[PDB]
Amino acid sequence: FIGKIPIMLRSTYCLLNGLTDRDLCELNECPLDPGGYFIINGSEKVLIA
Amino acid sequence: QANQKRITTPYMTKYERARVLGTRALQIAMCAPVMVELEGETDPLLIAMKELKARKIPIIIRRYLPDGSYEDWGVDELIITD
Amino acid sequence: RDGKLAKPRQLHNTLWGMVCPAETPEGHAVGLVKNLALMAYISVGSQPS
Amino acid sequence: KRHIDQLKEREYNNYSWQDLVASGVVEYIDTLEEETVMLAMTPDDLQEKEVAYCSTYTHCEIHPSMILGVCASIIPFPDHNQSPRNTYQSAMGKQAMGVYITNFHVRMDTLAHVLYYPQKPLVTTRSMEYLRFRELPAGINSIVAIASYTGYNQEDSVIMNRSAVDRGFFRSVFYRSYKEQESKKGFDQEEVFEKP
Amino acid sequence: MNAPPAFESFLLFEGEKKITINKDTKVPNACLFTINKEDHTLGNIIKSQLLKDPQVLFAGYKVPHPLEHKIIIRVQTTPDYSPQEAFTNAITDLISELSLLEERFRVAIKDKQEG
Amino acid sequence: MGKRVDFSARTVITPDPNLSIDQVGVPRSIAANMTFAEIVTPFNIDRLQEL
Amino acid sequence: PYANQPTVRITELTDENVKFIIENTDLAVANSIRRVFIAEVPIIAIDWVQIDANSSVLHDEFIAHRLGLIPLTSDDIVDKLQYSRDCTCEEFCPECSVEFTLDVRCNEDQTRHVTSRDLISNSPRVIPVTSRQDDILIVKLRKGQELRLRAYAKKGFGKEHAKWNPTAGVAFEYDPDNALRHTVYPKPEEWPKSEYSELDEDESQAPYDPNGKPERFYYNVESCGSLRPETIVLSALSGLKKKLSDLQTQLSHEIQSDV
Amino acid sequence: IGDKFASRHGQKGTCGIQYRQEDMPFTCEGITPDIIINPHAIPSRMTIGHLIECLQGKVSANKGEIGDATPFNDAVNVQKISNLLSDYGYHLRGNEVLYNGFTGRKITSQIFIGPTYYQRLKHMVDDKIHSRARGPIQILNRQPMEG
Amino acid sequence: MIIPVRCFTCGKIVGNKWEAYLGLLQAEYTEGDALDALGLKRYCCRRMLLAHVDLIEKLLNYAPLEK
Amino acid sequence: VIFNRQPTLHKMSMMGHRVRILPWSTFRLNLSVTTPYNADFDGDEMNLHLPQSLETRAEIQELAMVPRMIVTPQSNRPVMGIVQDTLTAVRKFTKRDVFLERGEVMNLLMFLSTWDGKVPQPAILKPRPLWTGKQIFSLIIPGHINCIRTHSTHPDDEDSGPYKHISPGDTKVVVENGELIMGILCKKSLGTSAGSLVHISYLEMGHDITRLFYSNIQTVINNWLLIEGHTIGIGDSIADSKTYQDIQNTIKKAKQDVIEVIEKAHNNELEPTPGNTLRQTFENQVNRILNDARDKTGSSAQKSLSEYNNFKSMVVSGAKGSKINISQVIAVVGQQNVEGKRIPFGFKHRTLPHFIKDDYGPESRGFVENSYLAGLTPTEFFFHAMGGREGLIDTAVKTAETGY
Amino acid sequence: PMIYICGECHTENEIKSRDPIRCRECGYRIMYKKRTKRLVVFDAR
RNA sequence: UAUAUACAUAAAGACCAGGC
Ligand SMILES: [Mg+2]
Ligand SMILES: [Zn+2]
Ligand SMILES: [Zn+2]
Repeated sequence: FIGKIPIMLRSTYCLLNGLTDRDLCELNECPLDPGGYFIINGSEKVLIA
Repeated sequence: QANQKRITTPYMTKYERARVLGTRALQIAMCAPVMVELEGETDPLLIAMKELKARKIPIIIRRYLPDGSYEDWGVDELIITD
Repeated sequence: RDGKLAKPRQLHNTLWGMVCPAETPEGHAVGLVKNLALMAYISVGSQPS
Repeated sequence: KRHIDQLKEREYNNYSWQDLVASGVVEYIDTLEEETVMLAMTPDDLQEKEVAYCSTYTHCEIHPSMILGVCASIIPFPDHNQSPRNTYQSAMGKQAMGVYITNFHVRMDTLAHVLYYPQKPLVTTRSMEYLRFRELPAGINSIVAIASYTGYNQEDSVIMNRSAVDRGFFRSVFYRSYKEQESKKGFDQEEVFEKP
Repeated sequence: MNAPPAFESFLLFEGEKKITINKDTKVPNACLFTINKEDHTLGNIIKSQLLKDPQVLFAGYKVPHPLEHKIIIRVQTTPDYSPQEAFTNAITDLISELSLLEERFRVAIKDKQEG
Repeated sequence: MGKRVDFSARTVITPDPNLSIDQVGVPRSIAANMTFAEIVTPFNIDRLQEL
Repeated sequence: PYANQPTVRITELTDENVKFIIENTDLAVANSIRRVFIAEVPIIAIDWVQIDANSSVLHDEFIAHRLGLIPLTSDDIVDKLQYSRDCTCEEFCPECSVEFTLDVRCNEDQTRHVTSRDLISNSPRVIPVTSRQDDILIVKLRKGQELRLRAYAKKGFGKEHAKWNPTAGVAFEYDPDNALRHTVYPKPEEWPKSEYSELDEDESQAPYDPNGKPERFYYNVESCGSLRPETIVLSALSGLKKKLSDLQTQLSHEIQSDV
Repeated sequence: IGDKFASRHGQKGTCGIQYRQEDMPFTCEGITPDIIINPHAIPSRMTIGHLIECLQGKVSANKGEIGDATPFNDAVNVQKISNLLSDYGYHLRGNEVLYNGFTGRKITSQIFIGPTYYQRLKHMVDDKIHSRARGPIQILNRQPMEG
Repeated sequence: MIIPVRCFTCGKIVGNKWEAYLGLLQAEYTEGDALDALGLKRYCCRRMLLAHVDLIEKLLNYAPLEK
Repeated sequence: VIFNRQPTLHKMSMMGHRVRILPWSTFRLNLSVTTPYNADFDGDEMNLHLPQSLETRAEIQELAMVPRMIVTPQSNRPVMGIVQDTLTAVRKFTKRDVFLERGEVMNLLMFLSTWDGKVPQPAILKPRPLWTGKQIFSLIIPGHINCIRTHSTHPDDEDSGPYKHISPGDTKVVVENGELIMGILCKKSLGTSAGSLVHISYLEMGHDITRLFYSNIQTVINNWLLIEGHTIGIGDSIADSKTYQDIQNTIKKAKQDVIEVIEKAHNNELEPTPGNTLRQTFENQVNRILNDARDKTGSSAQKSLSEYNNFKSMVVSGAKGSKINISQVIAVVGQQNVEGKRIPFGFKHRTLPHFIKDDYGPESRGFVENSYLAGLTPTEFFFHAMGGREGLIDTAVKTAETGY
Repeated sequence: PMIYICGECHTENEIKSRDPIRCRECGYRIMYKKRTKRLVVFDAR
């Protein structure tokens, strides 16, 4: 085990990938939420191209 | 300098009339005798402005010429612009 | 952001369709920050094997 | 036409964009390959105009209004405005109070504005459907006179109706969030939450 | 945080007189009325009733500022007719108009229902 | 050469045409903080003992 | 030098609506009437709200907002109630206010709509208006959510807060075909004609009338459902004449005091 | 009256004042503008799509359809809009006859009214207001604090 | 969030016409015919029901703090 | 108080004021005062510095008061003048047409603070008494102040021939003995310029009598404008169906004269102007044609505007807008420039993927032949965006140089 | 002493100062503060 | 009965975003 990599939300490796609308609500996520950002120390970070 | 040969404008520059009505109103605002009859005036700036038009203000202005000398003009001798 | 050179800021004909002409910040950042057009898709890359 | 009939029914056909790209109908073209291409704005330019500008058009664009970003796609009639005025709206479209995310009751964020009564516009770009701006609209329609009335609206100011503002018009909520963290720092030094 | 109370428009607190009458030194027989906590509803009725009075040379109102609620009504009448008399006859003439209108509106209602 | 100062206030501006040229609207909460030291005399001591 | 004598003709009278036509009046008197139809006609509307338990997705003062705007049946007892400020008693009595109660809990799996029909009043006279046509919707509830609150409704009028306006839009029009030239059309032929126009389709405007002054002031007064539209009007006249009878009083006390 | 509103066309401005529904100029039908903006905003700024939105959206309040603003059509003209607006009984250019709110009298010039889409901005007056008298003081300079 | 009581401009009540307006759309009325059956003549009211966006149905998907 | 707005460019951006305390949250200031501070009301802010002693408070009062600073030492013109609706209303208030009845005079006179108590005798005594705007405005003008300016539309042929002093169009302004005899007021008389009716007041009367001069124009002509009102509407941005044909036949004629100049250069028949590269003489001849196009269609659009047009109302009185904004709304937006040159080639030898290589025609190089009203076509929208970016950039760059 | 609401199973548990935060019958670490008893009184304005 | 509870602390810096 070398380390831990921050995971972009709704990528193929998030827990929210492939979930439907009903399941995203039980997990208290917005279905309209585009995704593509990171959670570092609770803040939501956006890598800028 | 002598009272003769004074070379300066007889008029009161708007800088002198700004510091005369300020310095006079600060005196009036501390128990200072008032030269002019005041009628319904509780405000010092209005009193000091009134003393000026009547030429009652007791101040002499010392004007430094640029070469180091000076002249002493009393506020009556000067001519009020406004 | 400091530089007063206006060549990097100006809108360039090659930005047709891949970058939004109107959307851009103002102040010192004028034209240095650029939004993307709707259809534009950045390419993820591959191997030329 | 047979391609469009299949996309029209796209639901439950398992037939979508990738099956459109795989038929050679659409093509991705980056910039420096746009130097070797002839584009037609619309299929109109392809028909014979009797005076041939170009007979060679090698690609047609899907729609001309997709050249605009996400914040400049909300402007109605953007081609009718002086050009800095679509740039300013791009700056003021990001500052608008509206419902930002639908789960906001769960989220704890410093500085969350929200607005009681959003409304989807009455004059709406046809690409707002793909910005999901009917779901999370930020704004309200309003009846707008353009008149010099009492002089209070001069310069860039606006006069408002106070009977409207009493009914919930542009009446919003401002959430502010605080956090404090108990900790153990010194050997004997502890912090505790307690009523002093 | 500085928003004034809603009731502050029509309510008088301690010490404010409703009406304040001050003579006008520019002109003979000119008077200037000051009405606290009123607006264009009340001021416009009176002005327009004063201009029917042929012994009234001048009448007009203004709201000095919209955020403070008071009316200022100048009236100038002809000699030997007092501007306070002009302003009272105005108010009693509206009351004698509006009492005639409320009675004529009640008759048209009963006529209107089943008739 | 320049420095932060006391007795200053900053807020938005909006038109009031009902004012003169040289007047300005100052809200009551911005006018409640900012104070002006006033020297007591026999003239104003009636007014200031009330303030 | 005296008041003119106006006349009234009621054209349409329904439960939502009154059209009357006032003639032989000033422009300023006819206005100040409709300008009282909004402000100064008193009405009953919720003001003091107390929220015991709110589990709804809508925060407290967002529901306390919607409750205020609900119209209440003011038909009669508005005359009887006293303004809460003039009322002598501590807090609220039966004389200055009405008590409402809403206790609503969603047990079922289905989404429950709390409707104004759930406001329960201590007095039979004043209820929500729809209860006198679907019911106003205060809020929706998922299973497990509970909203219970207590609210005292007061007497007030439309200057205070817009929730005391007895009326929906009050129309006003005079001189429909333009004789007086108070409004000057650049091209007279492009404008539609008023419902009240006396003109044939051929000619655009009436010819200029130099001597005339505005009369025949056409109203349409549409109630919100609190007060039947016939008695929005009777309460405006009786409420303007009471402000003019407050002047003649306090003016007379000053002329007698000053002199 | 300090807060900051802006349309979609780049017209931003504060609130000047708030008149009650009484004091607002009303149409023949009793419609009073929620918001009145100064006409001088338009000529030098040249946002005309602000004038067509008030126009396009007055046909789309009447017809019940949500209008189509998409930038490049040739299927929507100011002239094809106006012909739809003349059918609902309005002047086709959107001008409408108003009565003064205070005095009741008509306003000579015809006024241009329509429904338009405004945004309220993160910038409010309550958060921009500041006043300073003899408060905290910096440690090093013994001068007033920043912010 | 939820349909306003009291249309902003005029002050008529559109609060109670929403659940009656969704019924007419599912009966294949056009928004012009729907809003005329509901009896909304002025375009100040017709823009309340027509431009409304109902988020109270989205917000009821999340589960409350208390069971 | 002393009252500030950053950056302070000249000394009119700090002027002493006189507090009046009003509710809500915002400082409030007269609109004439928005000229010196260069502040429009959209989210602006302004500092307030309350002087703390009678001795420094008597400096502000006799030095920096706004009525003292009316006239600037820089250009020896007034700083503050009538601005926005009032300068549009003055003109509409001052035409010969304006006749105020007895009821509407009583209100206006009520807002004159200097009014001496005497209702002037109507200009038209019978059949019905009617005052004139020039007759009421002559009560505003203080003292006995005297001016001759000329209105903006004043034709040049007028001063020479007959009807010098009758002035058919009422352009020439005369003020004799503090009474406005003839002419329409505008930016050139009430505005800020040397010799304006405002500048003669401060010089001849004084700073005190000219303070009541601004406050009377604004209050009596803002409370008059509630009767006329003002607007901009789509009916005012639109021309005749006959004018739309004259605006096209000039464009087709222009774009046809550019094809001949282009065809002459392909065959080499184009001879270079001395001192000019053949590329420099070609880029000039195409700019000489296209400018005449947009200069002709502009003046063909300004002939079509009716007297009731509101654009013409805001332009003629100089209140806001210029004659070149009317052209672009109604007629043609015209050539779009980048760095003073016609749109360059970003691709290889063509401007956008749609155009053919080596197209110098008017459409390919950025000439926009559509007006904001008819709407810009897709590419004209992009080139119009390229010409506007050059405006945003300059405004961001120049300010930091002009401040250093 | 202090009643908190679990953010997962929504069961009020009574937990007191100087205790780790875990709800019984879940194990979920996020607790909420319930709601105050004292009188709140709003204007319908 | 008298007398008393009087104010200080939240550092600073860095980058980032926006306002005029
Ligand atoms: Mg600004
Ligand atoms: Zn409505
Ligand atoms: Zn648990």
